[PDB]
This record gives sequence, C-alpha cells and structure tokens, in this order.
Amino acid sequence: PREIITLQLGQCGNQIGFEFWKQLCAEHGISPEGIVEEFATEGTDRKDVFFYQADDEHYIPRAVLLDLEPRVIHSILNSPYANLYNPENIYLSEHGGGAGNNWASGFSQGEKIHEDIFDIIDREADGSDSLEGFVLCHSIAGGTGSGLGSYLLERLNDRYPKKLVQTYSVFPNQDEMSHVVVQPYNSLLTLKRLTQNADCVVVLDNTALNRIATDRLHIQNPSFSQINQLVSTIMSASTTTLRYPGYMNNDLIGLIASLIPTPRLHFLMTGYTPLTTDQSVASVRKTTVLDVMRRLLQPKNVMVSTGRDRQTNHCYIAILNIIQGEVDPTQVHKSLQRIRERKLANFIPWGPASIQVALSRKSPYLPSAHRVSGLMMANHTNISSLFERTCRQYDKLRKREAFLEQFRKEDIFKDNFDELDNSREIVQQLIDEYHA
Amino acid sequence: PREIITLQLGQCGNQIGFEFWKQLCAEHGISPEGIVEEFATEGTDRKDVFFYQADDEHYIPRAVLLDLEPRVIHSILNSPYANLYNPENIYLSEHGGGAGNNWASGFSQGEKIHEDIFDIIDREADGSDSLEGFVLCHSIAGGTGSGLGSYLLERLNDRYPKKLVQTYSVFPNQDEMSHVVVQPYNSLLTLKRLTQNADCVVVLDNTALNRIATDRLHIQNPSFSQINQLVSTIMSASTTTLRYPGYMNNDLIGLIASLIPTPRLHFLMTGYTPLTTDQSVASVRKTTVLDVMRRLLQPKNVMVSTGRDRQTNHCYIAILNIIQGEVDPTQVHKSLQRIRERKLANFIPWGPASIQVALSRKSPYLPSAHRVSGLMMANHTNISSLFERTCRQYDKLRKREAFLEQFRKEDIFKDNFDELDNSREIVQQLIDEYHA
Amino acid sequence: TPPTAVTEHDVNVAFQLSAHKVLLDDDNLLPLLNLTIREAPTSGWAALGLSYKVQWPLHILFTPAVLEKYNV
Amino acid sequence: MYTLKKDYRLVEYLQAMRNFFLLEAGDTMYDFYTPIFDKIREKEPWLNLSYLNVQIQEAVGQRYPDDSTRLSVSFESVDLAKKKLPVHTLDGLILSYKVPWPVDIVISSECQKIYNQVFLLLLLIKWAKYSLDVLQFNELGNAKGQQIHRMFLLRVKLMHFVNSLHNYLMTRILHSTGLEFQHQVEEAKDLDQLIKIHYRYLSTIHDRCLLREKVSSVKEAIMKVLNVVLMFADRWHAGLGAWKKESIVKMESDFTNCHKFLVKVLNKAVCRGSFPHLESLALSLMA
Repeated sequence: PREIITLQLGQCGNQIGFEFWKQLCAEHGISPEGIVEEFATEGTDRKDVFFYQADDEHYIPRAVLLDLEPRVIHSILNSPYANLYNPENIYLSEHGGGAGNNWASGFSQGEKIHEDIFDIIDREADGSDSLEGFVLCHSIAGGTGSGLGSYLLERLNDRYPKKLVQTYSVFPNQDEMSHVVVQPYNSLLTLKRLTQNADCVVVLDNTALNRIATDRLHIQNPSFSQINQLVSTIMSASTTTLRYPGYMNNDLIGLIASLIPTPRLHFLMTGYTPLTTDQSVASVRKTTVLDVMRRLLQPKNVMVSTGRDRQTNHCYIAILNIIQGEVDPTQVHKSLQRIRERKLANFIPWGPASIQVALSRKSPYLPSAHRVSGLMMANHTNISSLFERTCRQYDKLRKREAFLEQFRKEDIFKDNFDELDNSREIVQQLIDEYHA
Repeated sequence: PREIITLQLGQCGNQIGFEFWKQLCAEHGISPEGIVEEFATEGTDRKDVFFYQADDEHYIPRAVLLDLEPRVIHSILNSPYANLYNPENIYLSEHGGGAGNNWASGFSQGEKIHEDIFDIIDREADGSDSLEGFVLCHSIAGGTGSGLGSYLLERLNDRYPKKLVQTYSVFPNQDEMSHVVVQPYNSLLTLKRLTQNADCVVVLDNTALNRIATDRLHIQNPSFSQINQLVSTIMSASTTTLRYPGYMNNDLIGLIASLIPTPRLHFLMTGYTPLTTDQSVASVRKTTVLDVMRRLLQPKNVMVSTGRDRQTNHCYIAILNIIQGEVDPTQVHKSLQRIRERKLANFIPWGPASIQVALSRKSPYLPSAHRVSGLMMANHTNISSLFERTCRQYDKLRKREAFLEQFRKEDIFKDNFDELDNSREIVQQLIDEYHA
Repeated sequence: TPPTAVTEHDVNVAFQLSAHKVLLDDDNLLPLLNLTIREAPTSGWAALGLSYKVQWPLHILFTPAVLEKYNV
Repeated sequence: MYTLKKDYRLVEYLQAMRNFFLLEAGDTMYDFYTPIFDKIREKEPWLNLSYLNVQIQEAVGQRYPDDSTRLSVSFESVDLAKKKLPVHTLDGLILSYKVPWPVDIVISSECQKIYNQVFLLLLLIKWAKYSLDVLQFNELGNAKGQQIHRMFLLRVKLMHFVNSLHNYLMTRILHSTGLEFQHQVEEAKDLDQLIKIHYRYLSTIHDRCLLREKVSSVKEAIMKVLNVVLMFADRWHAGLGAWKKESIVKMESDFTNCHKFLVKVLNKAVCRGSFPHLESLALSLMA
C-alpha cells in the first residue's frame, strides 16, 4: 500500500534511525519482542506503513543499515531493542567494512559490492505491489555516510524511476577544522547529488543543535548522546498524518507535493517547540492552540543557521504548521485567523502563499494525550546563507593547496571541483530570481 | 485394512522410532502394559492403523528393529515402554550384530542372513489381507543404517510390487569431517536407491536441527537426547488424518499422491512451528487460525538447509498446510483467502499450483485440545542446493585419493562412483527443467 | 466503459479485496455494506453509490430517505 | 424434546444416516468404494446385487463408532435397490436408510430419496478423485517416445482440478451446513419446527452441493469433467506406444480447452447473485 523503505547509512545515520525505530514501539503500544498491550489496534488504527506487515503480530522494521565502521552496530545487539531487528535482512553477526575514512572509499566500494548491495535490499521491494519510495537516512559528516550515499542516489534513480525520493539528512558541524579537514570536499559532492539526483531533502544543521541543546536542556559538556533526542521525535512527528489515521496529505507524496516550488529548491526549514518535561504541570488548565503557532514563525525553534537581518528581502512561499494530539479543533481556524494580521511571513510578490495546518490524534499515552505539540516544515528563501557559508569555505580551501594532491590518487582524474561550484551558484541565483 | 509396517533400522533410526511408539500411547490414552483409561474408544475413533489389532486390548506395535550395534537396544529393555514391544517378533534377549562400521558390511550381510531377514518380517504381512505398504524408518548417517537399508529397497520392490514405499529418513551432519570421513560415500549410495528403488522420501536435515535446537529451546551443549523430540512429533503429526478420523487423504497413499509431481522429484520440505510450553498461558483468549499459516511459507520453521537468495527463480508446485485439534473451521477458508494476496509461494508458470489444507481432531488431552498446531509438507524446487552441496563434497573427495583403496577390497570390483554422480545430476537437471 | 448491470457486482468485490488487504481492525465491518451504481450515461464515476443497511432499532434514527442524503 | 432426547434417539438417528450417505464418517465408505473400483478396473460386474449388498455390510460395520454399527445390526441402511436397463439410460442405484417411529414422521421417504441423490454425486467425484489417486500410484502404465513429460504438463492440470474440486468445495459445504444445523439443534423445542428446519436443511444441502433440480450450466460443467476422467482412466489401462502418447496430448489439449470453456461460463453464473458457486469460482480461479 504505502510502504516506505528507510535507507539508514553511515556513522551518524545509523544512530539517528536506531532510536527512530525505538520511538515507534513506545507509541504503538508494542514491545520489540512481544505484544503485551492491547492498545495497538483500538488506539492506533494503522501500523503497517513503516513496519513490515505482520506474520505473528511481529511488526518487522523495513530497515537496512550499512556502514564501514563496525562500532555503531556493536552498540546495538546488547540493547534489548535489537531482537526486533532481523539478522538476515541486512547482515548476520560479525559484519565489517573498510579501514576507513575517505569520500572516495565508499564511492569506489559501491561497484565492487554491486552484486550484494542490490540483492537483499530489493527483496523488501516486491513485498508490496505499490511501493511508496525510498528515504535515505544518511549523513553528510564524515566520509562514510557521504561516500557511499552518493552512489545510491544515482543507480536508484533509473532502476526505480516512479518512486519518491526525499531524505532526512544531517548537516555537519563547522566550529573548528582540526579533527576533520575534508569537510568542505565530501559535503559539496553529496550536495550536488541532493538537488539533481534527488527530489527533496530535510536539512538538519549541527551548529543549530547545540544552540537548542543549551537553550532549555541545560548541559555543560556537549556529548553525542543528545543528538538522537531532537532528531527522533521530529521524524515520527513528520509521519503523524501517515502513521496515525489522517485524511489530507496522509502520504509522504502528499506533504512534499504541497511545499516544493520547483526542483533544486527543496530545502525545508524545521521547527519544534515542546521539549521540556516541567511544562506538564500547567497543561492541565486547557492550554489552547491559539498560542502555539505564534512562536513557530518567530525564529526561536529553528534548526537552520541563517542571518537575522536577511529576512526582509526574502519571502516565505510555503509554510507547514502541524498540530498533534489534543487540538481543540473549534479554535484551529481561530489560530489561522491571527496569521494575516501580523504578517510574520513575508509573502512572495509574484504569486500566492499558503499556511497549511493539519491535525492527527497521537498515541494513547499520558505524555502524548496531554501536551500540545507543534511541528513546523517551513520553506524560506534565506537558505542560501548556508550555501554562501559552504561555498566561501570551499573556494578558500582550494587556494591554500589543501587536499589537491592527497585526494586525486584514487578514481579521480579530472577536476570536478568547479562542476560543484557552478551548480551550487545555480541554486543560489535561482532562489533570488524566484521572487520577481 | 490400512496396516503399515514400519522398518526401523540403524543406530539413529531405532531411537527416533522408539519415542515414536512412546508418543502414540500418551495420545491414545493407553498404557504400554495395560488399559487404565476409558478415553481410548470414546475419544479416539480409530486405533488399529499403525498398531497390530488387539487380542486382549493390547495394541501390539507393527514394528521391526534391526541394527548391528547392540547399544541402541540395551537402552530399551530397562525402560518401562519395552514390555509393549514383543521379544518374539524381531529378536529375543541378547541380540548382536557386526563389529562394525562400513557401508559394505550391511550390504554384504543382507544375503548371508537372507533366509532369516525374510522370514519373521513377513509374518506380519499376511495378518491383514490388504496391506498398505512399507515405511523404512532408517538412517543415512553411519554405515549401519545406510549399508543394510539399501538392500531392502531392492528386494522388496519386486516381492511386494503393489505396495507404497515412502521413508522418513534423516540426513547426516556436515559440520566437520573428523570422527566420520566416509560420509560422502555411504550417503550417495543410498540416495540413488531413494529415487529409482523408492518412490518418496521425507528429508530431515541435521544441520537444520541445531538451528532450531538453539532457536527457542535454549541449550548450550548439543546432545543426542534432543534429536528425538522434533522428529517424533511430526511423525505422529503426519498420520493425524490416518490415525484420527478424517475424511480426505485419510490414507498414506492419499497424502503422497497429491504432492509428488513426478518420480525422482519427491523430496518434501517439512515445517512445524509450535514447540514452546510457555505459549500455553495466552492461548486461552481464542488464538485463531488466521495467523498460524502466515509463518509456514515464511522460511523460519524449515528443516532444510537451502539458499535464501535462490527462491526467486524457483517455484512451489505443491504445499500442504495441516491444522490439528481446535481449528475453528468457520475461518479456515478465511485463512486460505489471504494466500493469493501475498503470493509468498512462487507458482510454476507452466501449470497450476495447490495449497491444500486439512484438519483432524487431536487427542483428548489438555496440551492437545488447547494449542493450535501447524504441520507443513512443502515441495519447493530449491532442494537441489542440498544436492549441489553433497555432490561438491563428493567429487572433491575423490581427487584427494580418499577411500579408493580402503573401500574396494570387499565386494566392489568396478567403479560405481560415476553411476551415482550422473543419476544425481539427472535429478538436478530435471528439477530446473520442470518449470518451462 | 459506459456502465452495465454487472459492474455493480464487480466494483463491489473490488472494494471487498481493497478493504481486506488494508487489514481493517474488524473483519465483519467490511461486508456490512455493498456498493450500488446509473444505467449508462457516459461513465461510471459520479454515478455510483453505497448501501449500508442498518439493524434493529437504530433504523428509526436512519430513515431510508436520509441515507440517500448521505450517499449523494 | 425431553422425550425425543432420552426415550428416543432422534438426532442420533439423523447423524448416522448423514454418516451413511453424506460421508462425514471415516474410511467406512472409502473401504466400500475401493473394492468396487478395483472390480471396475478388471471388467467384472459389480451389479452383482448380492455381493454389493455385503460390501456395504462391511462398510457400515467399519471404524466402530457406536452410532452406526448398532444400526447395522438392527434398522439397517444396507438394503439397496437396483434398476437394470438394457438401454442403459438413467441407470440408478437406490440405497435406503431404515428410520424408526416417530422419526419417520420427520424423515419421509422423499426426504431420504434426495439425500440419496446427493450421495450419487458425492460418491461420483469420490469415484473421480480416487481414480486420479491410484492411477498416479500405477505410475506410467507402459511400465518416437519422450512425450511423457508433455503428457505430464496437462495431466496434473486435470489431476489437480478434480482433487481440489472434492477437497475445498466439500469442506465448505460440510462445515457451513454442519454449523448451521447445530444452530437449529440448539434452539430445538417442538416437532412441527424440527420438520421445517430439516426441510430447509436439505434445500441448503441442494444449494451447497450444486443447485438446480432443473437444467443449468453447472451440471454440464460437471458431466463434461466426468467424461474427461472416463477417457483418462480408459487410456491408462494399457501400454503407451509410439503414437499412443501423441493421442494423450491431443486429448489433453482438448480437455483443457473445454475446461477453460466451462470456466468462462462459470463467471456468468457467479455475478448473477451470491451463491456457493461463488466459492466454486474462487476455487477455480485459485486453480
């Protein structure tokens, strides 16, 4: 019916998808090894849209996880949520990889394991006779998720041409350049494949993570154990129309169709306010829906590093405001009434704009059926500031003679560096041209 | 009427048939030395189909047990189930055999005890004037069950030509080759007799036993005391239409006739899910028949070592799905409704396929009249992978000069090794040719 | 096609198998209705309907007039 | 019903005659049939009233279920009436179950006369399915050639149709009636209502088995398949020669041509309502 195959790949893409499947059992009322609660069918009306359909009421995840590093998968099998995963769909015990840290490693390893990489991931494709598409849950940081992920964006474009492609990709961190220095090279090589060899992306910045991780979360030493908490909730938040029973844009080709203006303009800004557990003691007094979307357009919950004074000459075109759970829908048109009076979104002068609001009932659970949740999927034309940030860090590195002799020994014979530079400037010029 | 004589033979064939008769008394409500329960006639409507018919309400087993090793029979008489066996039908006290470990030992011992081996086993033949047939409950492992069992497949083919032959033969283990090394020789010599001198077999792999013996059974040191538990239940499961009162395919020539496509293609895949005792506490809530056959075609309960990626070019032709006991037959056509939608069985493109389901009431017993049981008798054309495994281990051993001088001193004067090789490849070529 | 009288039964058993592969949470909620469709105007769409008949005394809340008002 | 349960054995008389000639029992009616069918295979007369009346004596005493063996000694269903015709058109065997008083007020002679004719067709695909069973065990009756595998291409097209026409069709008409007859036994209170639920029971047994005391297309689809089985078994009681295997694939191409011809007739008989022929078409599409 609407079966999606997630493509978890890389050192960071496997960990953000590990707790994504772990989030799904707590809201479906199911255990990874059994069914102890009856809340799975009376409370939740649809479960076989991301999981594989049941053979013994055991909803297998439709997931594949490949990585060169064996460290990310050795921290999985000792956890009690790995018995839900199957040891025959992806790998058996003692799976390995390369050495290995290179973008050209996984780019060259795709055609030497070409027979095996297109054998076991295609067995899940013909399980349903109407496949939705493929989401590449991969990474941009490092050479593991960026090297091999650029290969599958090409060969799955023609072997599966009538399928939706759209990824939840995480952006790397640009604070210092000591541990990694190959960051401007492997990022722009995948970013070219994300626009012409891929339809849509969902950007997730790393410098904007610790802006939120010290905002309300109150940590002193930033660890990697907090990167899975902001990411796994908004992943399950994006499929609330798709997993839980909704009516309009209840498919993944429903939501993405109403937000993309044009190809190579698909970078969607994400926002999510409620992350604090001591808000729970004051939501008993009928906290309404009239105050939760006034702060979405206000740049506080954003996960995109952008300029603060560059929003006057940029214009919103498509903005999504997803409320979940208890909505009190007699005032949801009242919340959309107050949008035109502030004009917090700059509107495009050539065409109409749209503020789309939708709702779906959440899990039968006490932290879910009590507190209001707001998921934002914006589309603003100030996203070229990240593309100006990455390009200015790209041409400055090529004048310092950095990784021009250390990178072209394997499988690179011609200069494909300006092939990425002009196509990035094509994106940056057509964005500002789009508001005439 | 429908009397079958079981031919228990060999070191492993005698132990798997010892608890097969021990399983039958617990379900007939009878004791091996007396009749203490009245549940034998009101609950069970037919008992004289594997047992000999009664003279004092003592249902004698129609069994013969010959082996060269006296160790398997000395662990029988101290058990309290041996008084049901007779000390005049097969042997009296202190029966012996050879030394002895050779395929040529029992092959040469068949014509020196030719007068006695065709004297006392024929006394049970004329007890009923309409004999069903002969099942050779023998072994392939070792030289004891494989050496003498190949002789009776020839001389009973013409002396009893109008009788059904079909065996529940166990396959040997191919993990290491240190204790036994004669395993590729004695197996292929009997496997030729199982196709042209025998109509049907029921394969039982040894490397697939410990796949199940550590799956749900949770053992650390694999012993031989677990090999009789998976085998004795599916033996009595295969005769539930024959022992208990059924209507269609209630004979052994009923079941085998509806599954064999052609001679030399008779290797049937077996499956049996319920083997766990803590499932009993949750079968009180009307566990249905709609979920028990979704996992039979799913390769989890199989007892055949086969390839996982070789099922796309292979096609099922005949599949049997036997439910037992409480069936709730108002939804058994509902279970067969869901078969065509998944197409978990690949169908032959030249002719029709068949998913046959049947039911029979189980024993009047509390672990039997409460928990659903599913017996599978499949027939899939991926069974040549075992024949490719045995043949590749056969021609590799003949190039190492192994057992060519140590095997042809007794009763072997010509090279009959390629007589087994071409006939095995005839089976492997006609299987792939069978789907045009 | 232009509609014919056998297309009523064919679209019916198609809605059967469609709601059945979905795995509704109630198997008997599925055959509680059938579907009905005009004679042959131009096309089958915008000429089809639904019959969900109703049991004991709930039918006094649902007269056979107003199920056409829901079906239209 | 207090007196019709403890004084008399009214429903036990009913379930015994359902075991007699609706074949809910075990191998009682099987072990009747295969001596008769082995007698057919050697061209010896099974009509022969007298020895046929004793092969059905040995049937009703088989399996010892204590609802029919005591009816074999007294109030026997053994008495069989035969009609012999030199024209050999509408030949008919008529078996009758002896039914006692006051059960005979419920069970009329015309009641068992139509429970007779459903056995005439139930034994007949029991004659047709088990012909394809033992002949498969007979295993290539000869034991340019090489036409045996192309013979096997269209043999199991018809071997499997007859095996599934008596497996899945029967197990849906035996369970659905046996579960709805047990409903009417759970209600059962008085004599005038027990007669009506038994008369509506046979008319269900009618509509279950095929339908139509008059002419329809489903009997023609039955009797065509019957001539396929008759030409099948007559072919295999001989050796296979050089051109004899060419006549098998010539007949079997025609036999699947009329089998597919009568499938496309069966779709029209299914979209004209809701029927147990809907289940027979769902069997035949899965075939």
